[PDB]
Amino acid sequence: GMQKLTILGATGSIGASTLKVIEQNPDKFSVVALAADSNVEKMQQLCQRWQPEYAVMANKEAALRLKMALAVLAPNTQVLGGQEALCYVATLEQVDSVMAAIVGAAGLVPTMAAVKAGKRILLANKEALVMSGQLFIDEVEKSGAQLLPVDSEHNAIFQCLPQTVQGNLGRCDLASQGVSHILLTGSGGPFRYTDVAELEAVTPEQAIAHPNWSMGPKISVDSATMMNKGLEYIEAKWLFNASRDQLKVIIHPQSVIHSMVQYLDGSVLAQMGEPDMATPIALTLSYPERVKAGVKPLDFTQVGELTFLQPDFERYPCLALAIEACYLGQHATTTLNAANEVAVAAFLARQIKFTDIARVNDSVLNQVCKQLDSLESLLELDRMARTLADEVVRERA
Amino acid sequence: GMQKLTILGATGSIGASTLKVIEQNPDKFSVVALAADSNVEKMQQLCQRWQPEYAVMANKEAALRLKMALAVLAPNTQVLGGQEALCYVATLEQVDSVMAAIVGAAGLVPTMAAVKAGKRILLANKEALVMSGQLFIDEVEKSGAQLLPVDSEHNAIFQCLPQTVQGNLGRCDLASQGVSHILLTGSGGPFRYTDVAELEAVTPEQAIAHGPKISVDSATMMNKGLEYIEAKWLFNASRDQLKVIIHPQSVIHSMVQYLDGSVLAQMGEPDMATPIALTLSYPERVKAGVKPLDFTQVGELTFLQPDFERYPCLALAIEACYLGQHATTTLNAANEVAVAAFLARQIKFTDIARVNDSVLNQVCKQLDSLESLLELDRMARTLADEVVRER
Ligand SMILES: [Mn+2]
Ligand SMILES: [Mn+2]
Repeated sequence: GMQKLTILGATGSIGASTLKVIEQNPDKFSVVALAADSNVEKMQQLCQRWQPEYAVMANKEAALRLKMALAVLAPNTQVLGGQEALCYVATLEQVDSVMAAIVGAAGLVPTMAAVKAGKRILLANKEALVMSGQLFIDEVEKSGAQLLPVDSEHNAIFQCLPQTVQGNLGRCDLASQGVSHILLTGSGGPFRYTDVAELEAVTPEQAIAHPNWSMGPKISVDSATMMNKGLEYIEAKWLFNASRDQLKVIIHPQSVIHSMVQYLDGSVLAQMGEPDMATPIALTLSYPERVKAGVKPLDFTQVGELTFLQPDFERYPCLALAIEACYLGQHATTTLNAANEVAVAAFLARQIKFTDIARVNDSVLNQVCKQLDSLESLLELDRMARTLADEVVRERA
Repeated sequence: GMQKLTILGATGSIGASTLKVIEQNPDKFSVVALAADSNVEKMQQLCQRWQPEYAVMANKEAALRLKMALAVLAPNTQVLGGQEALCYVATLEQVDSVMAAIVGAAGLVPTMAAVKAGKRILLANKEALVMSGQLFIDEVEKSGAQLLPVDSEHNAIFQCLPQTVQGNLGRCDLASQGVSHILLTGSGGPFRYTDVAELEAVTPEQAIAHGPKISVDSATMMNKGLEYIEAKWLFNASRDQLKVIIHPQSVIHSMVQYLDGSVLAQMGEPDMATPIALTLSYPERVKAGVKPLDFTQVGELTFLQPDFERYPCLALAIEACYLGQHATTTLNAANEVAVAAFLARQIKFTDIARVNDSVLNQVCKQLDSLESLLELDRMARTLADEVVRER
């Protein structure tokens, strides 16, 4: 029957992709609420097109402007403001699924609320599992909330897993279902074939070069150091309940293959596709069925060659940090992520060298570790971590 | 749940890959019977190692020899002979699954026998579906026999498909489960990069490497065509739902394209124990004595759209596939003769497809049984014989 959605983070690209899939399947999906930050012009335009029952701006001043705009453009849309209103729409009774696409720490409480309300969670916020995986998984289990991952790699893994696993994320017994290991793939970044010696000198211009499809600058830098892959690793561990034996990382420079799973009998399954987030989003909407997504089928005439490389730690120390942190737990993953935000900004600011990103991470990470859990405890931790990082940036400058 | 097996075709490489999986899982599988043609030496060695309750040779003389041998090497084993004995072991009450790996037309009746008995069928005989797909699928439905495909490409496709489809082979509604395309892959054979003009001059020597007849079918991609035909029956696929991609490295074994843009592909080390293992273990998984895939060694993976001027046999097969059983039966019959002919040096490499095409045409210009279809096979071979001496 008809599926009711709330979309947290409707004015970004994840939101646009989600709405594209919805547009392609009018009978199947129905938008009950849309939520965003402070982009009123974009929101009003989306509310005119979609006429949702609710629209929310996190920013209360922005909510007032939208409210006035919509009084005629969308007279049946109730407009609300602030963090509490985000939780409100994420927990409505009639809502079946929630696209959790508000990014950063801002996204935690609203995402958690949907979780506690036992909703399907189309998880597109990194922080929930990077900062607070244990907490999220525990809550999911209490409420019966389904978790459907939107990140391209996690979604691909999910599709390469058998069904019994797919339905027991967070708690899955991989070995008992024949899964030897999960192979998390990534491109290796712009320095994938660059001599390690040369990394000291790298400019943000150089680190930023990417596929025609863009990324934000921070993310582009995390892709250069493979910190991005490390963060995906941490999330993967929680989504798929992966021991130190069960999760690996392979470099695949073309990114046609989006990740893979190695089974006990030697069989490997891999997911591939055109680089459009509507594919993975579509499955998070449709699971266990499939729907049109407005993505073209992959053309093997035009794919080019697919290859694989072995990462090494001299080239990608961040990845080692992340993996190490991953098995130390929430305090370490929280700490690493906080520190890395600062070091990347620092590098972009031309204050530090490219290779200084990992040093900062490492130092901060060490100190905190030498010394129950909540979203707030973790946010505080995040602040401490950022301060330590600031200090350290002063030194390496 | 100890699983009891009968292996039809135990002395070839499918038999050896099956037995390697069984060796790895002594707690779960059990060999009740082994059957083969006329390779006594290899049989007696396998019955010494496995001490099966029964052993069968299709050839009755071969059976007598084995019976003398096993009086010393497997005194407990009961040795039987002939086509009826093959059906007998394929239908035993205690047997859960039958590896159907006797090749050629010889394999039809015993494979059919297991089907009528409602057994799990680990299908490794091409002829059942190439010659008489509809019949098989119909019989499978009546008895509740499970069909599990062994061929590397079919097994990969199976893995790529969703579970509800997996459990409804022969009669699956692909489009209603989100499947747009099944992508049947193959290496393209030794002449994938060879200029078409040069095919006229090709020597059997050049058409051989790594089975002589089969090696030649790989060269012309008639082997792929036959796989295509089987794929159509296994997965209930229209021509549009079923496409062929050339993948020279054969790391990917075949793929499935979904509605939302997603593709699933199965890859692995080249060992038949992986697919066989799944046919044994489905829906669970077991060790197969195959290592995990080494991405250090895979090299580059690439892909090509096949050219039908390079591979006219493939077009014939594809055409033949949609025409029906009479056409598939005809084509396969003709191709045996043409290949033999080519090996004999009587015809050129490119003549293989001409023969096929002629025979096909004459028969086509014109209820079904295994026998009707075998007779057809005979007619087709004679027609093919005429067509040869004339070149
Ligand atoms: Mn990614
Ligand atoms: Mn093949």
